[PDB]
Amino acid sequence: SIQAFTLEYIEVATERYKTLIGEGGFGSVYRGTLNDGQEVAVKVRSATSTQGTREFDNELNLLSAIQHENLVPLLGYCNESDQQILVYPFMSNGSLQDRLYGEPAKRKILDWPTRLSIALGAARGLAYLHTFPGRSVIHRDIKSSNILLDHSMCAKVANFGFSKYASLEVRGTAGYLDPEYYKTQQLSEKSDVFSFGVVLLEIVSGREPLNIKRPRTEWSLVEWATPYIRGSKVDEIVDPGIKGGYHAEAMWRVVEVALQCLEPFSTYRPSMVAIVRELEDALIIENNAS
Repeated sequence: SIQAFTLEYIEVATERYKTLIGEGGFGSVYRGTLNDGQEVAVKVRSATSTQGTREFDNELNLLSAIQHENLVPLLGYCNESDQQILVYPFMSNGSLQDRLYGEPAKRKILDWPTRLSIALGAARGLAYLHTFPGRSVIHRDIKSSNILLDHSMCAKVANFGFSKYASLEVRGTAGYLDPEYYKTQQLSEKSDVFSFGVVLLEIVSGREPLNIKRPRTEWSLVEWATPYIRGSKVDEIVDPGIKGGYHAEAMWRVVEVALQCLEPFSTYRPSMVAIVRELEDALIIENNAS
């Protein structure tokens, strides 16, 4: 069950917050270790994404109830001396972003069967959120750095600081934001589906969504890849490191799904439940490339 921690316990566990992993919605994340030796990621208070005890209480009740094999589980929390802290298990294989085009991608290549299994698991975690009993939970910042990988490379969707049960400002992450958002002023399940479509193109192509260091025609992954997909020239966008390591039909159905996720108008995008079923069939096909 979820554990309450004192601010002192978190101080020892993080060793004076020495080891910083990054910054998120809820705040900065530090690496820690519990008394039982469990490695944890410790997310501490950010001023802009915090209010008080009452607001943190509903967020805490939500995160505790969200349980699924493809979501990072909440292990514990600290609310003491005005510090709001969330404690998650440490995912030792990092993010999908790191494995595609970060530092680990320099040393080793994520093969296509592992990539397809990661897409399916991430889609299953997102579908669980969209069908959460009582009230659908929108992630609202889906992206490849928010898909973490455990020791067996199973995907776990992370980082629900922006999540909420289903004002105009900057939202999402550059490259992933629903193209209708400034016309609707709302993020919905179908906004999450658009962002997941970008993730699928990252998985297929090995490329980040935006890169001004590429030639101008290649600056944007979505805009670059869409004409090849529609022109039955999918091999032109596939990551060179996995060329020849994929079953043709498995790859075609994955990019077909990505293309529907990327539809500019929300009602044409599939549900996450429909995306799971397509990726499941694609994974079967790939496994039968004997």
